[PDB]
Amino acid sequence: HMTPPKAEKRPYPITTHGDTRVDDYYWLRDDERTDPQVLDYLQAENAFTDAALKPQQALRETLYEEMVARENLYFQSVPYVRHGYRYQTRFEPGNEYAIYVRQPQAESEHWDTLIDGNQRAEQREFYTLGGLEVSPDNQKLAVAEDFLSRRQYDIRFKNLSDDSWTDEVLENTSGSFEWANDSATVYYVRKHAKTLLPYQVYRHVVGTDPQLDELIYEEQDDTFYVGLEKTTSDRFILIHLSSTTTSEILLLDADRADSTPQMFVPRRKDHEYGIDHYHQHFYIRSNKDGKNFGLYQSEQADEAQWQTLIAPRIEVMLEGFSLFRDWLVVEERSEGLTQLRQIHWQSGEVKRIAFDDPTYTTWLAYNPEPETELLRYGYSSMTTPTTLYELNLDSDERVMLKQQEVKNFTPENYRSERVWVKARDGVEVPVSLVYRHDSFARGTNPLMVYGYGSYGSSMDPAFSASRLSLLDRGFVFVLAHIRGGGELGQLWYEDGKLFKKQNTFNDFIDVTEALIAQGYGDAKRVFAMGGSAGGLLMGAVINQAPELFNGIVAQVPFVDVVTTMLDESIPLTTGEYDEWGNPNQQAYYDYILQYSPYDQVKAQDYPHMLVTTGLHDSQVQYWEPAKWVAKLRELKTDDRQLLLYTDMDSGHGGKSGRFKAYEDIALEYAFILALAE
Repeated sequence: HMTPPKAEKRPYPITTHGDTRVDDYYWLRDDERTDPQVLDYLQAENAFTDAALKPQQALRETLYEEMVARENLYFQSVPYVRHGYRYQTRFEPGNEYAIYVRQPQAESEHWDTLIDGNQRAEQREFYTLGGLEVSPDNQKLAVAEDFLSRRQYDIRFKNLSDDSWTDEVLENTSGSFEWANDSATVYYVRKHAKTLLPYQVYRHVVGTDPQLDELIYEEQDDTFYVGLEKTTSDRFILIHLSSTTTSEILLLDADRADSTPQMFVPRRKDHEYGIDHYHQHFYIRSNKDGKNFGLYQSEQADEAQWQTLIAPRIEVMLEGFSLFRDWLVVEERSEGLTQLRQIHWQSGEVKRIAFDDPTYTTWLAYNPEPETELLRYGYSSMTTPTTLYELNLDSDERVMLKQQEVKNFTPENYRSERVWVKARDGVEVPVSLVYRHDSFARGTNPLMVYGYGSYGSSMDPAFSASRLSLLDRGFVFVLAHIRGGGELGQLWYEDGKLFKKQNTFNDFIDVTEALIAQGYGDAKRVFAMGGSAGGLLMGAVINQAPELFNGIVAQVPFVDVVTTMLDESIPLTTGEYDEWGNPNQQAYYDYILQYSPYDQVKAQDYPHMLVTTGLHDSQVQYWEPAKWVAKLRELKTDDRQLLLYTDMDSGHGGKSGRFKAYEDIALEYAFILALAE
């Protein structure tokens, strides 16, 4: 029926290494975001989307309502104890925002309000709590708040004696801060006034003019993120400097006046390390001897003094650790599963935490106090809603503390599987899938295949309540654990980035083909979704294997890869040379251009596609998807649905859009369900 919007073509040549690319829609980029012809194209496309999806209104309402109906309005967090006070977070169905309360540990009856987000947000357009921490002496509250939706956090201080606030604000912070042990001095991270990258550490006396704050450290290399931590011992505040590949940690004495940063181990390309301090020792997770990391103990900084506790293993990725009185607990990945292991400091006794599920995730949860035998850890699976457990490390007694509540849900209605796919290069790729038992008939069910596959981020198999809206309508939901993710450790990441990035896209295709070949789904009703770097995945896969998929959702997709990575004026570019490569080098230019989805759009049939972006935010810049849709409309040879939905919001005023996240999920799901009908 309806004529889609047609963006004006303004041929813009980009020549690199003697290769001229002509970009007809380069002009859709306006960094000021005011060019009225740019806004007219984005608005036209939104009106086209509104018009094309108008018949799906009833279905979007049905989906929205059943998704909100699964959720308990009245959420209370699991209380935790820190420095002799018990803390709970509370949500009331009335309230937009959480209320944070606390009470002395020996108290039951009365709870004091620490901060009520609804009250802080009064007469403001926007509110995000970026951080909250009481001082060691329990007398002052430090908070990092964004009232402007720019992820620039203001830090403010509350006297808990009388609920009065101090007069100063620390502005343009990352929201990362630590208390010195005097409960009077705080260290915080200031963002660059132009790039907004975190780059300076300041020392502030609470109550005083921030003009008086002392510059403690400035990072010269803006590929290095600057964060603050505090050791389990409380002895040190850590300046944690890291790029994608390289770390460096400086120590601030948390007990003494006028501390200056003490070098731990000077940065060395491809050495990633993180430390803690406890029982008068440093504990270091380091890749110095192996890509899968080891754990070391040291009395001093000197790398040559680091004693091996856990050697790097090819079959086991070491992800993180927690320190307790009698036990070390580590988080590891092996054979495509997450695992926890405990090791006794004195006996050397090793225990593994046991599960019985093919598709689950387990992780160390929040354990703020080390003088305990009680470990808190999380568990989730594709069939079991997210659970917090408390384990006695000595007795092995496992107690549930909290379950995610899911209304209108019977877990035995669903089944999950782990599937391994031999990829085209013979590498085994794990898959996690879930579906409703009573509607499953081999070869007949629609498939929804989800992937990400960048930065060594893992799409670990866990529970989703919103996913039940697909499962209860006959979908088989698939997580494809493709290379570039981290499910099989650092080498799984490195075999899906830089000059191996094409493995990500190949794995996604190989998994999809295998699941159809094996009878998990209907060959004619295969859907996929991915966002941001997962949208790069969607964009490459539909250029390379357009016939495989019925329909696609590509959220905020990274698709203009070569042009973006040639331009340091775009946020992210200077930090992503170690992900995609630097196309100022001919070798990277050719390797990236081969998959860059915007460049590889051809005159061929594409699947149905919904593409989303946002004007006023960031991440992937709005122009990449808008150029991609314009180019697809110009070249594609099919008559299928192609829609661009641009979020125009001033921001997302509701934490980050609570209602709105469910509205977006309803619109995407209705789009896909309408295609499967």
